[PDB]
Amino acid sequence: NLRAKLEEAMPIRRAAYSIIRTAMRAGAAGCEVIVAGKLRAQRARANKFKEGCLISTGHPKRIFLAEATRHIKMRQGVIGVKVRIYNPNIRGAVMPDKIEIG
Amino acid sequence: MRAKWAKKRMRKLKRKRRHMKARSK
Amino acid sequence: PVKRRNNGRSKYNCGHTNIVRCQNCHRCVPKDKVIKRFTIRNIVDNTIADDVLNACVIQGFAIPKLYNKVQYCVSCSIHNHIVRVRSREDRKIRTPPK
Amino acid sequence: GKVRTKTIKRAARKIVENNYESLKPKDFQNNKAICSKRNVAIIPSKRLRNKVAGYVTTLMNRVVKG
RNA sequence: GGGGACGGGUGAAACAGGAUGAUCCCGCCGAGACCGCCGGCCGCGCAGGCGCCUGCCAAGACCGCCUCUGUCAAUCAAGGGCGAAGGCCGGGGGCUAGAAGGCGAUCAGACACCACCGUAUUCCCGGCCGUAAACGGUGCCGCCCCGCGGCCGGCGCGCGCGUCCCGCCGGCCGCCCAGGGAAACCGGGAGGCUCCGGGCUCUGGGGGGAGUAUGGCCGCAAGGCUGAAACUUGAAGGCAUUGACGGAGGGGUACCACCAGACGUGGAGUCUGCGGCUCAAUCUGACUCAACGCGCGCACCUCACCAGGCCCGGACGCGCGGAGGACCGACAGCCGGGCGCGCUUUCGCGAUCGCGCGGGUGGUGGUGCAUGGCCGCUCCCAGCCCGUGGCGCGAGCCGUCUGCUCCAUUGCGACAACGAGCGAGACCCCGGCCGCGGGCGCCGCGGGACGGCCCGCGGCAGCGGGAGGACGGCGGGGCGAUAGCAGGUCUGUGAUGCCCUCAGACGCCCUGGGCCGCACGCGCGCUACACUGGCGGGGCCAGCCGGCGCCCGCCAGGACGCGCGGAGCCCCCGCCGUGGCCGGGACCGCGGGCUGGAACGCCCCCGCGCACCAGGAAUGUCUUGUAGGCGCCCGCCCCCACCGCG
Repeated sequence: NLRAKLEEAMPIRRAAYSIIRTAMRAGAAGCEVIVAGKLRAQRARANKFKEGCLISTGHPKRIFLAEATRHIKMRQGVIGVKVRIYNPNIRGAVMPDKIEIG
Repeated sequence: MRAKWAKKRMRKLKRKRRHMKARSK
Repeated sequence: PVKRRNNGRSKYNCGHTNIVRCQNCHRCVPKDKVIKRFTIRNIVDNTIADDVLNACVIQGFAIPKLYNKVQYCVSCSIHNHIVRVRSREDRKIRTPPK
Repeated sequence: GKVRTKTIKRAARKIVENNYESLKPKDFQNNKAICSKRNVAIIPSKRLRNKVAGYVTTLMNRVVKG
């Protein structure tokens, strides 16, 4: 979805928050969008957009955090979009740190 | 000390100029 | 900005102070701005004091102390760690610490 | 040696705030049994549950003197 | 006078000094400066300034007062005097430092800093000069203005009474509530001011040009004081706040640091990579950590490079051509390593198409400094944020703390902060131990260990010790924040922008060669230098996880089979006996084999027995099943490990 809106010439931060909101609506604790490439300039900069908490370390990253890289070939060269969604709660395993406490 | 060094440079130009006016009186 | 009210010197009700020289640098420094730490030490090191004290054939003579006022220029003082560059908060402290 | 982390620490107080009589001053197994009562205190992993209990045992020991 | 070899100097030095005896020590002596330590949030002076001892002279502020006068006052162009240092003039003086000068070391060059010698000067008297960051960067006189201090000089009060105490006046000051200010800050003002008016003088009006030009005045001069314009320009500047740096101060921490030890390397031979060298080509990246057994085995392929030689496998689309004939094939001989490649020849062949134009597809081609992706590194670290409040006019800070604890931003404690998050940890993997269920094969799920307990020392987090227990205080790994960086890779890819080479090709194949060439210098290794060892036989033994039989062969291996099996070190006994020796196996002369299409690759066997007798300046890695020692397996592979991963 991000790859389509980027080839549709949408301002990148507008689209990135649109993808973030489509995972924010879905109940993900956070979503991290990284767009890297020659974004309008010869120099390459990576525009990281993030909303809500995401986790990056240990085994719960393999389970709770999903990731997706697409090599969208923009005209100037090739950009790379990486969408990552963090779903804290799934039907099976639960966070090995989160202590509920009654 | 660029201000003190500018004044000295100004002075060594004004003394030269004062000498040149004295040649023609 | 003005770093210190004192201006780095203790001059009060005066326009001129007697010049002194850094013991290390030899820079002329007005008496008010000099670091001025007085030291009273012992003529020989403590490590040699025991052996010298045993050596003396006199009945009760202690190793006689050496008194010198070391006066240092600002640069000589910061390089030789006599005084330290402090934060704007601790710069005000005046009591001798440690 | 082993320094308790904020999860292993805040939860221990929350357990001694809610429960007083159930845990005892030098009773790791009892402190591990109270902290293991399913929904009343839920700590995934015995390693975290054991560590919580040890800090509860230390906190319970502290409160009994004063 | 003494006594004896160097002394100075420095960051290290070097030029000077010293048997003409220096330095050093003492006894003296001359000269000229200088007034130490006491010496200050001391004091005095109009400022500049002021510090030996005595004597003298004139003054000065402060204070006290029921003394005198009676506004005699405040500030001030013009005008007068004073005015650090340096300088100048006419004399004196000449010790010390020391602008200039010269010099030794530097460094590319320093002529500079640093060392040495040194003239003016420094110092005195008589004049000049008239400048200083001449500062509190704050004119002067006057008023009210909030506490808490210190010092200073008078004066008075209390008290038995001491350099006590409380005040008063005057000076020097610190901290500061309001108040102010763009803040810094100031509050004995920079307060009482947009709510703007006590009095007097001075000065400024964006940055430069320029304190220049010119005229004047002044000076012996140097120069002072006064003082433009033409012209140029979008900022210059103030004070704060985040960062980024520092050749700054602290704290902290880590065997990629050290300590205490270990086992090393650097010294030899070789193995492999790197530079250079040499070439037809020696294809290339990578050059501190964070290039260099690195881009997981180069006879061929790989292979990108060289010497040659085929081949369209140029798609689609249009204009023309061609079917009795588009296009390519071919025997034999020549030529050519060889190929119907070409050539002689004369046969085939069947629109899969030719040609012109466009327009492709492919390229281990370039550019990683156009890029995606992925790794390295900072990071074998511990930071990174947010919501609400507090403080700021704000940028913002606080939280996230100069204390303690930790392995850790790991927690405690203090505290305008209070709670959360991410990273840390937890988690995941394997291991030791107990149980359960199963069992072609030990392999599935559950417990267990938590600084729990005990003794100290601690508010504390914890800091040592003691057991009990497979297991003890982060077991041996995976994962890895926020940011990054012109790290590395276009040569891993149907990842890619751009130049796209595009047919006598940089495509794609085949052969031959190189990538392994070697006056040399280096990195990772291996094998050594032996008697804690080599050499013979005798036991025995693993784990990652694991095939063998039989016959022929000294072997290496080969033939023919079947369904299956395992190290060295070490130990035990002989032997050699300090000899470069049976230590060491480098080089080289036969051979016998292997794997392949083909050795140049490897193995084996009989010679041949090099250096090296423990490694210089240096440099590495390491804390218990550890270092080291010893083998084994796999990775890649036709063959082959001195490598890597186990």
